[PDB]
Amino acid sequence: TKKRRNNGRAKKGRGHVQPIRCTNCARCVPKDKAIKKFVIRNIVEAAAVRDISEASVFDAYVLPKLYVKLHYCVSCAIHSKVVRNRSREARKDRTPPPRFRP
Amino acid sequence: PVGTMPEGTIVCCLEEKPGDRGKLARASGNYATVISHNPETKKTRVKLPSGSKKVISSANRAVVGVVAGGGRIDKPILKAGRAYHKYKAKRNCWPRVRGVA
Amino acid sequence: PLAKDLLHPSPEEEKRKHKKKRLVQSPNSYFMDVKCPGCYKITTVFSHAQTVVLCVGCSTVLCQPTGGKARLTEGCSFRRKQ
Amino acid sequence: TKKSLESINSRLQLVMKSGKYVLGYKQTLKMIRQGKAKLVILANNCPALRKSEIEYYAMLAKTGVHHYSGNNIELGTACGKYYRVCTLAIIDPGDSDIIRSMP
Amino acid sequence: RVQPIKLARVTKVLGRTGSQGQCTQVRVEFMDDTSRSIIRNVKGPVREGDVLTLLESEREARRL
Amino acid sequence: AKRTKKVGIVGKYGTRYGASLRKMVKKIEISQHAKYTCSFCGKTKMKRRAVGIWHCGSCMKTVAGGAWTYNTTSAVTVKSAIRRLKELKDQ
Amino acid sequence: VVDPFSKKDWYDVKAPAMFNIRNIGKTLVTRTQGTKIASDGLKGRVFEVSLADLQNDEVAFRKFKLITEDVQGKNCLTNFHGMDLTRDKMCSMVKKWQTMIEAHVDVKTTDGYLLRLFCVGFTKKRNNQIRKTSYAQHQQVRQIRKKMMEIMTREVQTNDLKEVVNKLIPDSIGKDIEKACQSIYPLHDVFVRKVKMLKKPKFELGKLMELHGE
Amino acid sequence: ISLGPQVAEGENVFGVCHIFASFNDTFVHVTDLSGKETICRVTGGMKVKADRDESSPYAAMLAAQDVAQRCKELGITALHIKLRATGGNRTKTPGPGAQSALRALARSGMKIGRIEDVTPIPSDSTRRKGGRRGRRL
RNA sequence: GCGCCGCUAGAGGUGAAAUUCUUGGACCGGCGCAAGACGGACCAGAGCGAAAGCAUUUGCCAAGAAUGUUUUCAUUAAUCAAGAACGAAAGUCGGAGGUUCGAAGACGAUCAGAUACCGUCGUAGUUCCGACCAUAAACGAUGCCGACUGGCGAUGCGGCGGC
Ligand SMILES: [Mg+2]
Ligand SMILES: [Zn+2]
Ligand SMILES: [Zn+2]
Repeated sequence: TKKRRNNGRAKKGRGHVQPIRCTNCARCVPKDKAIKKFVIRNIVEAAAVRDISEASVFDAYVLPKLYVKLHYCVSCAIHSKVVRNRSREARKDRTPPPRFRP
Repeated sequence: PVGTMPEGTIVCCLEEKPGDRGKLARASGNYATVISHNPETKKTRVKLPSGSKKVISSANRAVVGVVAGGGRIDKPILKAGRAYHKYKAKRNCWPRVRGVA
Repeated sequence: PLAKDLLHPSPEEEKRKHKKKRLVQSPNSYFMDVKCPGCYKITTVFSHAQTVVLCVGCSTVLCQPTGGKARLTEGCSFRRKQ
Repeated sequence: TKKSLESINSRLQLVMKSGKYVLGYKQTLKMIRQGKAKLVILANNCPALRKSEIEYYAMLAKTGVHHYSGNNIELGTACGKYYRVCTLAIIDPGDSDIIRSMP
Repeated sequence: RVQPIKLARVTKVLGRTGSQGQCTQVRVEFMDDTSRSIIRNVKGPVREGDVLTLLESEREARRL
Repeated sequence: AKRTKKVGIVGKYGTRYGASLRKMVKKIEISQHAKYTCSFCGKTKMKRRAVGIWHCGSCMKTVAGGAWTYNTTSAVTVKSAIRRLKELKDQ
Repeated sequence: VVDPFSKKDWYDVKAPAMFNIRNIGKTLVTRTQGTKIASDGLKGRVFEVSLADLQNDEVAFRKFKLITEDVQGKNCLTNFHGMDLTRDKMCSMVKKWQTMIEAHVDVKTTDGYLLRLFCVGFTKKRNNQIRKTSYAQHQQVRQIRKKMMEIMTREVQTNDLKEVVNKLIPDSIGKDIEKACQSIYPLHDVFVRKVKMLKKPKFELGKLMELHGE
Repeated sequence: ISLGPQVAEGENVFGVCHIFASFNDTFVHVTDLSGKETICRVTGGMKVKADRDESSPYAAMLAAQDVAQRCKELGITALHIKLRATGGNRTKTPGPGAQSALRALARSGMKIGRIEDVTPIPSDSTRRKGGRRGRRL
């Protein structure tokens, strides 16, 4: 049976997209099947914030962030639990999950 | 001189000692690349056409480029008569009997 | 909309369609009169013009051809005719 | 190498269709020593002492020399014909502005 | 190298952990200021608000 | 006419020397026997003299070229990088 | 058995006179034992220093390079080598749904200091803009990029290296290509991304000692 | 008194410290301001005898202890941080011995200046050692 | 990869480890140079192309759709046996090149066994030019041309009108 209307991929008006390679297992995936995740992790590991700002040579130092783009094959996106298997009618929404930062 | 041309240049007919008037990479199609100048204790290294890197003088005089006549070993001799004329002009070595026979 | 009286449309609905696809087809072009500043010569240049039209005596540039409808060069006196 | 070398060889074929000119070495040599040649064009292929004296009479006739970046078989097709021509002189351009270009 | 074996009072207990229900995350405070507070884990039962003594004070928390 | 269908220039060797060896020769052979366009006069008169030696029927100019073709691609790759190293850094 | 840090000594590294703070730091080098003298061992040392510990207020995401070209006893005098941005700034400003344009040009000064200038720029989302993609078109990209490299080809070929590196402590070049391109498409993160060094003019000793004067 | 710089009480000297925190190991190499003269390189794999724990954060913790207890022992007193991942062809996130090597360098008496991630990011080059279906554990 | 410096005994790689690299000083840090590949992030249910496919900047050359058109010719059209053109990757022949990766093969492991997964190395191959082969889950698993038959927001390219 055809499972999904797009074929798991966001290509419509093309014939071919670039292959990129998975981050953890280095598997060859197209650029628009690959599960992207952009990580804006602060480099300081927030438990270790009030141990370096007192050891700083300033009084208010802007701690640099780290900006690493991840992208995954879906055999390693499901195993690492960055995406989850969903029900057959909760599948037709492209909205992302909420943030819940504080 | 090889001490003045920059690195990665393509060189034929270079002296292996200063004054030798050209000994290395003289056959057809051959060339040598310069790499790694050393301005103190003036001596450069080159890359011989056998893949051997060899240190030479800085003042070994040498002609820029590759030797004319390259690709000569891409055509087969293809019959015994054209190997006869090939070595008739060089030496007396061509009909080589196997030592087993 | 089962009962659109599609033989007598409003001219508001007639204006905002294609120049084909109308109940009776008709162009969006017109002819326009242009007074170049400094002569008697009204020119009768076409609206969606394609050539660089020049004036007869005061032979500066009159209009410029562009994408659909011709960019007039000078802010000059102007009226749509017929 | 992409858009606009149709300033040189497309204004040159416009003179070819409209204006008047001579092709060849010794025809331009006649035209440049009696002044009637307005602009001479030399090909990249032309021999170095032939180039050196066509420039030298245009120093004397006070006319322009253009060095067409291209072969003499390339300048012949840029004329629009099946010759090879190193040197030409246009002696009456039609209405284009090869003279009133860059030189 | 040589650390004082530093004691610490606990704020809110962060529930069980340790894959068998054996370890409790506790978030201690270091008895000298309430600004300095690391999250750590003990085994055995806790009673929120008591005092426990770290043999070495700062190693790691539970995160992958 | 289409007097042969595959061998071409190496039909002169006949049934001899192999199938791949004759196919190897007919590339080199149509290249050393060709008339090449002269870069110096424009006339397609570059005929090969001895191996490595290329000469004009008209303007009479002798060029040191390749063994079987006028430009060895190893040699033209050199000339592209020599003039690069000449203008870059200026020795 | 022997300690290699007893045969060494600490010099100190100076900035050119156009910066406010002049004393960069303290490198170290071994002492002379025969061949290895203590003046070729530290020429060509690159000191990657930012503006914020080299000016009184200026930003931290912009660093310079400062090759060593002379030793004057304990002093270790430097000259400009290049600049680039920090990478956290460099990829904070690369966001989706905007066209990034970049240009590069090889311009030498009037002082004989052939440089290669790297500039970026990002198209700007407006203040009432409702549509998501603030993309430029490709011919708008090409005429911005021609406008970017034309302006910096001016203001480096104007005069010597000294006023050129002094031009991009505040980065008035990025302000200049900002104001002169926003009647084509508005741009909002427009920096000279990197300056790379290609030539050195013979090392006149008088020119460097001009740079460590008043 | 051949060891030590010429500093007063209040002034501090800077050197950069490279945290190459990959998997399988971690490097807490510290050097001068030019990066050319090594002051103290010690490695988390040189202070464990386990070979699982070369890339532990506890190895990077006490390697950062030793490199700070030698740095301050010399006379260099404050450090720039130049944290790396493997980068280039491999992964571009740092390993487990990044944050522990940074915090142990701050708890054990050392001052910290400009910090920056300096890992190699390519402009799309150099096909990666996995094959096409990757590695299949 | 190779030079020249700096400091030190490990570095690498794994679920573990080993084969392996290393005080003729490896990895690491710096400055350089060379070479061959490849164009990241921007990069999207965006664009172009007949399909395969196409992403660094400027620049010779030829093409093209859509739109605009009160221009032109006046059925010149549709689909198409035969017969052609192009067609991923792998593959073949020949020459350049050979960084990375890597069939085959060698070894180290793991295993009852491992001719597999995993690791170290590595041939052909992967890159370019020329000549071939003409096949793919060449898939939207939907031939092309034509018309009619709901709604709504958005997008890409033109054109028109307005605070
Ligand atoms: Mg024999
Ligand atoms: Zn994966
Ligand atoms: Zn000739």
